Formats: sequence, C-alpha cells, structure tokens
Amino acid sequence: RTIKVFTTVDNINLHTQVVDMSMTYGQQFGPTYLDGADVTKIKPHNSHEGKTFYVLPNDDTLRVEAFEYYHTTDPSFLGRYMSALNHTKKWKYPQVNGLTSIKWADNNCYLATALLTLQQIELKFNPPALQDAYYRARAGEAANFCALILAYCNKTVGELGDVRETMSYLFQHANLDSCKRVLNVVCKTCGQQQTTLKGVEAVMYMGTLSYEQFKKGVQIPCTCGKQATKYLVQQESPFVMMSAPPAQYELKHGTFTCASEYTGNYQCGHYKHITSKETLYCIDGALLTKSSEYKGPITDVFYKENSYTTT
Ligand SMILES: *[C@H](CC(=O)OC)C(=O)NNC(=O)CCc1ccccc1C(=O)N[C@H](C)c1cccc2ccccc12
Ligand SMILES: [Zn+2]
Ligand SMILES: [Zn+2]
Ligand SMILES: [Zn+2]
Repeated sequence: RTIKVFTTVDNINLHTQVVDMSMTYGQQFGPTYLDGADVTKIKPHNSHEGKTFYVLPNDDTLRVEAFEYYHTTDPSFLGRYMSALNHTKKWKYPQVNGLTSIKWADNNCYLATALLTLQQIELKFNPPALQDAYYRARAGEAANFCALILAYCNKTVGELGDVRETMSYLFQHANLDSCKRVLNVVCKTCGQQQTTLKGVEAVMYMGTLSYEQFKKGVQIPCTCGKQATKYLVQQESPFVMMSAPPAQYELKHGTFTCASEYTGNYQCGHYKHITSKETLYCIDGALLTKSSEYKGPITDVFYKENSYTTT
C-alpha cells in the first residue's frame, strides 16, 4: 500500500511520487526533508499525503534546477539550509517600526541587525532562492531568508556572527555590477595614484564610520614605501557601508540611513540596529527605543547614495 507526495529541490518544480509506506523516505529517494525537518529515517505517515518534500538531486534535471535556484553546485548546501530552516521556522518575526526584526533566540542578534539593514538598502539578489526569500521577509515571513543567509555564509543556528562579515557574503550574491568607486591616493613621493573599484569593494570601506571623512581623506601606508593620504573622487553606488572597529560615535538624525551598535569584546558581544527615521529608533530584536541624538559604540554605518563627484 502507498500514498502520493511531491518532491522538489527548489519548491517551484514539484515532482509527484508514489511511496511504499513500509520503506523509509531515505531508501526510496535519498536524504529527504519536510518543512526543514530531516525525515530520511522515518516511514511515510498517513498525514504526509499531498505534502512537498525537499530531496537531494539524483537526476541531472534536478541538479540543473537546484543550480538555477541557489547558484550553488555544493552538495552539502540543501542540508545546511534545511537544517537552519528547522530552527528559523520556530523563531518569531515581530514588526518593529514597520520593519521585520527577529525576537532574540538561538543567538540571532547579528542576523536581526543584518535583516533590518537589508530592508533599508536597495539590494537585488542573484540566487532566485534568496531574492524570493527576501521579498517574503519584507512581508514578515522571514524564516526562509534567515536559513539561506546562514547556509550561504557557512554559519549555523547558535554560531555568533560579525554583521560586516555577513553583509559582504550577501553583497557577493547581489548584482552590484554598475557599482563603481574611483579613489585618488597622493604620497608626496609616489605621486598621484588613481584606483577604480567595481562591485562589492566599491560599496564597503573598513576604516572610518564617516562618509564625510572619507571624502575629505584618510591617511594610509602607500605604494612606494611610507607617507601618503587617499580620498574619494567618485562613487556611483545606491549605498555605501562605512565600517570600523567599535568606537564611541555620535549618530545625528538625517546624516546616515542606519548603523550597527556593538557592545562587548571581539566575538563575545551583542549587536543593536540604529535607524534614522523621523527620530533615531534603536531596535534590539523585538524591543524598540527612540531618542533624538545617539552616542554609543558604532561599527557599521550605511549611507544612501546614487552619484557623487569630488572638487
Ligand atoms: C549576538 C550574540 C547574542 O545573541 O547575545 C545576546 C552575536 O551573534 N554577536 N556576534 C558576535 O558576538 C560575533 C562577533 C564577531 C564574530 C566574528 C568576527 C568578528 C566579530 C566581532 O566581534 N565583530 C566586532 C564588531 C569587531 C570587528 C572588528 C574589530 C573589533 C574590535 C574590537 C571589538 C569588536 C570588533
Ligand atoms: Zn550567483
Ligand atoms: Zn608612497
Ligand atoms: Zn562571553
């Protein structure tokens, strides 16, 4: 005796199966997951009739379908993803100032910061798995998106995480082709060395929190040997993310889009989100806090942009 279930790798192309109800899912298909739960080892239950199961791909049809949804051939991915989903599906995603945050759980403050940031910057993702899961997170259903961010970043539920680190990972999976940053460097010896940057390196700088400061200039070690200073000529990008190791910093309403607060030490600290709406909101999972100024330990500041030229 049998029942009728659907299997997929992407959740777009379903593939109806007839399952022997006395063998396990593992023997009939392969490693198999329902709603993120591993079900490799259980026998088809009667309520499982008419439900979608994620499976690894055997067929090259499914191997191509998985690539075109996830842009990864990596065999471990779909499992690492389903593993996360099983947890993130249990997380609570409260609206907090019409933003989808995550109630703190299974160590997720950095994810909640990254997620809140990702709803305030104009980001087009390349893996359809991600672009779809995002759109859904925007609308409050954010389990899937968090699971993928974890999988795509090689992190797991419980692991601690840098926001700078988690963003660059995602920027790398985002169309930032038309992003261009022209630098200029001047040592009084080397001469006048003008670099161009495209893509992810165009929209991140580790060094100062201050977009203003970068435009004026910041001192560097330089090509020839020693003493030189580098300043932003041009920046065509829809945003830039200025990072630097946690200082104390005054955030003023209207000078910046949003920021990452980091209390504590390297790799054993707690993150909060500062966003500049009518006032400065500070978001800590499900806890909103507003304030006209904000001095605290800032490490990442996102600025909105499209085209800037120097003088
Ligand atoms: C939240 C923890 C929680 O949920 O508790 C309620 C969480 O996951 N926090 N993340 C971390 O603690 C992990 C921090 C981390 C991980 C890897 C690499 C760097 C970092 C990190 O500490 N980043 C911070 C911002 C940092 C970056 C660069 C320099 C520097 C210098 C001094 C302190 C901190 C940093
Ligand atoms: Zn890709
Ligand atoms: Zn030099
Ligand atoms: Zn600790």
